[PDB]
Amino acid sequence: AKIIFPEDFIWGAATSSYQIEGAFNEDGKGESIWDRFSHTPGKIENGDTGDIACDHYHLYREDIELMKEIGIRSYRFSTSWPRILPEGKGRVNQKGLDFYKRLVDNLLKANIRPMITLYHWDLPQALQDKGGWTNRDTAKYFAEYARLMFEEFNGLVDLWVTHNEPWVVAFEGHAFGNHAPGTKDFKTALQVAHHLLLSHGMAVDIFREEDLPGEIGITLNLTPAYPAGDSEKDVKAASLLDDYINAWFLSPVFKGSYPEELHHIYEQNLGAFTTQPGDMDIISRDIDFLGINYYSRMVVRHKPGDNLFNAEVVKMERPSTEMGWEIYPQGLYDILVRVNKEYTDKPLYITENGAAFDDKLTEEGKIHDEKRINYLGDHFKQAYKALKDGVPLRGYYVWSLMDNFEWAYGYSKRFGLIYVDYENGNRRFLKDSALWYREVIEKGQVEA
Ligand code: NI
Repeated sequence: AKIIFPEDFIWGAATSSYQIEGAFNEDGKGESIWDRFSHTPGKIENGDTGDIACDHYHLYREDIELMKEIGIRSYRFSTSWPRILPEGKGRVNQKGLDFYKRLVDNLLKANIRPMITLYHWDLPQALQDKGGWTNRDTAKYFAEYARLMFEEFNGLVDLWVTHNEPWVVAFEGHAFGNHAPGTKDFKTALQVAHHLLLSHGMAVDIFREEDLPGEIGITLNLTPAYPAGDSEKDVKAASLLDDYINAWFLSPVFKGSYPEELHHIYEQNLGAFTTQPGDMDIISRDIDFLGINYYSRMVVRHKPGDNLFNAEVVKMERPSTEMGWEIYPQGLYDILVRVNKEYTDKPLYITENGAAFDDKLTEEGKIHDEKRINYLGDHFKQAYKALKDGVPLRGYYVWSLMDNFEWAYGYSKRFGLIYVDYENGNRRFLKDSALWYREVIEKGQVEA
């Protein structure tokens, strides 16, 4: 037919260390802020924790086989800093490294390509006991932990991602305080944001220095923003929102500056966050690819306004996912061709896209997840289009490989290609979407 992708397009799926591994205190692993946040009453839906999750730490071999079965060509996973360096610094917990050495090794022997995400949110709680990310030191320790892992997987691991979604880490975790470490101080969020960006660059410096065979990049969450009404008071009010999530990390990375309008209104109202001459040079070291997480677009309407933009986000009623996320596949086209136009020529990876539906497990272990199938197809076709015009899209990682711990929502939301029956064997069922996806990869083509 048509809509056939490059033959060596990297089709993959993604997970995260805290969300799937479990074994939270097992084998010398140290306490993370997510362990903390989790065991704090009132933080997670239904009082869920990552304490066991999918028991991936123990079932990883089964999981590779399940990957093999879906036929994915790359697997994006997160590497737990506290499990490897329990204090964040100092002594290396060997048994924790061995785990990932084992994982990688199965991945390679099954001809699946590892892409490792260095920091997927699970900061060691001992670093949080110094400032956490408001402490410059944390950036320095991140780099060292980054160095450790480069050295270890030198010949083995090919694609590296320093950070997953700095924006949310910063704002969700230190502004609105419904992610670890749970703080609520917009000022400290701005500082955290700056130190994440910093540590990123430091890591990419160490990368080049160590001279590992692969390519390094970073994963930002982009969400295009658009004006509700025709108002000029809306356009201006959406540009803000957009720069507040997107330009605010894109610019420092690719252009070596924060976005001035916002930079200025921040400093106006709150203070200055402490920079340090030559920081913006570290932040914008040359990288080899950008990684993009997309789920939806936002509609912004001017309306004063407890905040200072002074905007609000309009709930639509388009069809939506179980998270309440407006399904709107073309926005993904827009945003891909946009990053390419305004920010970088470097190759692009969709490192996260997917949706949660209200899955029902059939008595014979079947899960006919039609809605998911459609959602994936829709966004899959949009990527094809971006590909069909300028953009150097190299791969697409479906969130997620399996159902897992949806942070504050806990296990109430299932994003998997594989359905996970926690309460039972913690046993795994391939959804229809998984099997449908096996075909998209093999035949090399989706289908409208
Ligand atoms: Ni997620």
